[PDB]
Amino acid sequence: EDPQLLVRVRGGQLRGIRLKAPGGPVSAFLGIPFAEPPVGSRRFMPPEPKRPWSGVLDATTFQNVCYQYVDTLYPGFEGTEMWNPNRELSEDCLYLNVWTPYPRPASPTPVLIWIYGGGFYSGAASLDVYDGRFLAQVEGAVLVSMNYRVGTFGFLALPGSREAPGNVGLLDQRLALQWVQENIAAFGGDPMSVTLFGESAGAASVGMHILSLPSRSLFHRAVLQSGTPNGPWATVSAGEARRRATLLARLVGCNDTELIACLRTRPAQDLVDHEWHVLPQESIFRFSFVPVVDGDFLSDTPEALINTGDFQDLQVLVGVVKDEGSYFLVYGVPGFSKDNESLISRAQFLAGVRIGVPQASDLAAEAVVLHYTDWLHPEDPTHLRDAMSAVVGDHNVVCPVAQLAGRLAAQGARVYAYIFEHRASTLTWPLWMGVPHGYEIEFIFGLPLDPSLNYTTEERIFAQRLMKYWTNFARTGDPNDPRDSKSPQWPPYTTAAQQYVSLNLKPLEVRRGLRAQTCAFWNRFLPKLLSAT
Amino acid sequence: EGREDPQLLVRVRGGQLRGIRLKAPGGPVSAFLGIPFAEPPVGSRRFMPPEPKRPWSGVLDATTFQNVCYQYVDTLYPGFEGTEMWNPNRELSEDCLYLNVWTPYPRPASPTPVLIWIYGGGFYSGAASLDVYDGRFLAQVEGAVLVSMNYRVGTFGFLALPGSREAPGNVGLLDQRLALQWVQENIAAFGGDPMSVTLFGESAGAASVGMHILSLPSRSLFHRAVLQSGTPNGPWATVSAGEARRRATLLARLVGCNDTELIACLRTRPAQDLVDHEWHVLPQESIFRFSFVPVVDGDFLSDTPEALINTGDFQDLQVLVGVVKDEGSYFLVYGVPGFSKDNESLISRAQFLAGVRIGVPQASDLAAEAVVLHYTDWLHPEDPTHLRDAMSAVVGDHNVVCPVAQLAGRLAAQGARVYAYIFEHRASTLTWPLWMGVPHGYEIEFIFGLPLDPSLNYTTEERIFAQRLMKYWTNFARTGDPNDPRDSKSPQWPPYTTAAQQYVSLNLKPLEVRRGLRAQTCAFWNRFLPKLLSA
Ligand SMILES: CCN(CC)CCNS(=O)(=O)c1ccccc1F
Ligand SMILES: CCN(CC)CCNS(=O)(=O)c1ccccc1F
Ligand SMILES: *[C@@H]1O[C@H](CO)[C@@H](O)[C@H](O)[C@H]1NC(C)=O
Ligand SMILES: *[C@@H]1O[C@H](CO)[C@@H](O)[C@H](O)[C@H]1NC(C)=O
Ligand SMILES: *[C@H]1O[C@H](CO)[C@@H](O)[C@H](O)[C@H]1NC(C)=O
Repeated sequence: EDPQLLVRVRGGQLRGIRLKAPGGPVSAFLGIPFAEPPVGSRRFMPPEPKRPWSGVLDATTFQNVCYQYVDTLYPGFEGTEMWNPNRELSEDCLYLNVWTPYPRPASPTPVLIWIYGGGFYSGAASLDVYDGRFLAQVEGAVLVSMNYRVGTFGFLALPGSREAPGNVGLLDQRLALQWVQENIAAFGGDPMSVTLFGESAGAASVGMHILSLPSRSLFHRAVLQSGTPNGPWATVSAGEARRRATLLARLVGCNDTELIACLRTRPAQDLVDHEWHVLPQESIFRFSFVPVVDGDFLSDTPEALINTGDFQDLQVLVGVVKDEGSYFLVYGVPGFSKDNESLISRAQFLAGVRIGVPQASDLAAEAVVLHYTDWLHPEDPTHLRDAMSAVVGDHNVVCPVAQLAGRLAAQGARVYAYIFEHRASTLTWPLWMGVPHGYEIEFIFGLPLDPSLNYTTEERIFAQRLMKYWTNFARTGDPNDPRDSKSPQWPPYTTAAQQYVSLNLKPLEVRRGLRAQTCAFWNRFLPKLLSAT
Repeated sequence: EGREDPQLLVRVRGGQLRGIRLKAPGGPVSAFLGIPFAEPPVGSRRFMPPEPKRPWSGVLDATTFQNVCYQYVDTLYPGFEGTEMWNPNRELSEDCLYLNVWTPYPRPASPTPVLIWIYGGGFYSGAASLDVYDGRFLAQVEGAVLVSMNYRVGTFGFLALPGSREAPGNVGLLDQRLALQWVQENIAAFGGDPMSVTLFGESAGAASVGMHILSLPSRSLFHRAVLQSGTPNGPWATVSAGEARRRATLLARLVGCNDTELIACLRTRPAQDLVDHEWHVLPQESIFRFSFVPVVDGDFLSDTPEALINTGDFQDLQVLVGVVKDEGSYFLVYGVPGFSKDNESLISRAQFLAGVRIGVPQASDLAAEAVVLHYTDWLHPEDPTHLRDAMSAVVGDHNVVCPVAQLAGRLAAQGARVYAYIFEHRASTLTWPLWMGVPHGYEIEFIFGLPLDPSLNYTTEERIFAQRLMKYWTNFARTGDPNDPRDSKSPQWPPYTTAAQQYVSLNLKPLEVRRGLRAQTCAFWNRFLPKLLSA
């Protein structure tokens, strides 16, 4: 019985496992229950604290993945399968994971808490890309990741109802945050230095904890990678949420109480089978069951809340990858595929815009086409292809990120912004997709340090730089290495100067204006245009 | 005659003329100035189509410029060369339908290509007698036969009650046309070739040239065309019949006046009374908008110029079009608060938003917002220097650059041979401040070859530049191609096409080929803006 792997938390004793990282051992405590299993009458319900247990709970292995849709686009293809569930699916899935250095830290150590993405319909803390052993070993970090309910199980809402109030997946996240406050000291973590970080829907989740009062005592700093609470996909109105929930009910043979009672009788896969039939338009980068603006978890729209808050106590690191939109084109836009260069016609570009901007009126669509067309070469297939990616990337990620950065900075927050531009040498997607949504993550987590993965020696060094930025931020609220010069320094993002840095193999380069002209179009003009219809 | 210069005596259809021997720097030229081409459009003839000049007896003296058509005189900067150079330099009169002819001395023995200049001035002003339109240099250096005519402007030339007999509209354009017909009949007497006639004009004159391209009865009267900083399409060059009627009746009201009775009352009014009130009839506070302009009538123009350049077969057409570097700047000091020739005109964001409403008076709030969105530098949204230059760009692109780009692309798509330029040289002699750059109208002195005048103090390099441009223009007039065939050495000027969109830069450096005439920005003005107005 290794006493380094034996921990007492409030619920009882745990036994972890000594894992090997390339440079030494780490302590891993995997599959710790933080909630009562949300099964049976508990489906759609807020999470309840896990009851205490007897003896020593085995925490040597990952627990089940929250029940979710599984991707079938490219079966066997690593580019897609890397995101697919790597453990059995179950509604019994509210478990978290803790990596610490071996042996347990001598002094209280800053905690990083990872919240996975996956469009609020998918994801798991057990994925190889979220492996916290490298950060734990190299940077001495205490890293936590939790599973949270996704899809209908996490976000089906009949706003106002008792039995499906909505946002329970976010409440799963919050309960794990509370668990960290109560228990992390036993692992050598400092509950007074907690940094949330996440990507895509996980970044949006991080943003919603910033905007939700009861979450504010649970962390001190935040990193939002390629995702925001504001924007076109991260939330729905109460009316649209109810609309989608009732439609789904009808589809599966089902007042709120009776409707939800019937839904709870249905096998999990029946719900998943019909998850995608409730979207109002044919679209991409749009998800059926996402957080709802209810007046509860969120007192108002994220756009409203980031515009009025006092965020002076907040430090935030936000950024995007070079090609945010490319991943999504192969999943719905005719003409795109990972198996060719996806050179498209102008008719295909126009068709793609209606799909990429599903809420657009004819005039709004024309405006987007006008902005992104190269009028010198308006029929060039290479430009039209890359512009289609830009439309989806800017609309859904880059410009909402720029807006969040600008808004938070204006309201007194300390903001650092980045663009991640390095394409992994081991990338399995074709060249035209560039640096796609999600492909900075393997570097932040230090996967190039894994000798079995065949990253270049430059990529190993690049990864260590990023781990240092991230952990320095967690420690200080400042990614800058507090012992360096001639670097150059990573300056805070401001509304005026709008400074951000490029993250690639080259040293930091300071740039100004995050797609400033283009994002002014998306953030300022487009809503006017939709309002006028 | 008998004791006079026998080389200055010429007969035309109306009778005998006596011209004058002028000195140009390289030698003498023949000038026949103030030749009447119409009966004076006075009294009962006011607002009426011109009637051909009835033959006169004896030898008419054609040695001096004639009257300027009655018009508003500019008062913004008294005694300032920058404005006064455009002001009338002869007596203002409704008796103003006269034309001028410059030829080599002695007159060419073989038929010589003819250039016909049509002045601009927003259809409310201008004269063929201005020093910047002096035809002696083109005549002497290039051997050109150059003709320029006065045409009625303002109410006198363009007040219209569409459908009426007594004020049918577009009579200023009919004046121009009558002059073209005069050239067809008489220019051979001067050594000119009526089978090789090239029209050129700037601003409203360029728009006029475009009207003649689009009007059927003008089409046998010329063979090639040059449009400098002006087009028949666009927001200022024409008004609808309903708006022309609206403006005419309002003007009538303002001077104390059934169309026949209204026009009859208008004819009793002193010329100056019409001028004193002509600027009170614009529907909005604006710049680059003129009260009395050509009207879309179904007659002179069978449809809007926009429709006409979209459906025509223009295979027979060779056309040279272009713009200057800073089309918008001149207009800012005349209507937008914060702008002046006497300071650097750095403006606030509030002054920029207000200027946009004035520079785009037809715009709804949403359209104006779109313009502001497009022209703002969102990295420095309140930078006064950028806002000032952006305001200029808004006015220049909207009124000139993008209508020119549209005209070039449309005509080329319909089969025409198009050559396009941007003129980027600022004269060393320019009296306007530096922030205005190369303003509307300031390529003209170079085309006409004024730098060749020793007394004007242009640089040696500017003299050479001027001679280059005169060659481009006369080559085009002669052949429909501005390039010199014997010079395969010097950079070639390629035709503008929709596919490649090639145009050249005109400056002190050799020709440089560029592609896309403000492609993104003009796509906004030409394609999107109209959609936005409709919604
Ligand atoms: C979490 C990183 N992410 C980065 C792409 C991969 C995971 N899938 S997804 O939800 O984003 C998604 C979107 C569209 C189509 C399929 C799909 F899985
Ligand atoms: C014909 C050359 N043009 C080139 C500028 C100078 C003549 N003035 S204008 O009609 O264009 C004009 C416009 C606005 C305000 C005053 C004004 F005279
Ligand atoms: C790429 O692949 C898809 C499906 O495989 C196809 O529809 C598309 O036409 C291809 N692109 C080409 C042929 O340019
Ligand atoms: C320049 O002059 C104009 C006209 O007098 C005035 O409106 C403007 O405020 C002046 N600008 C500056 C910076 O002095
Ligand atoms: C140029 O020559 C001299 C400069 O010394 C001056 O007297 C004359 O007025 C100038 N001419 C013009 C048109 O500026």
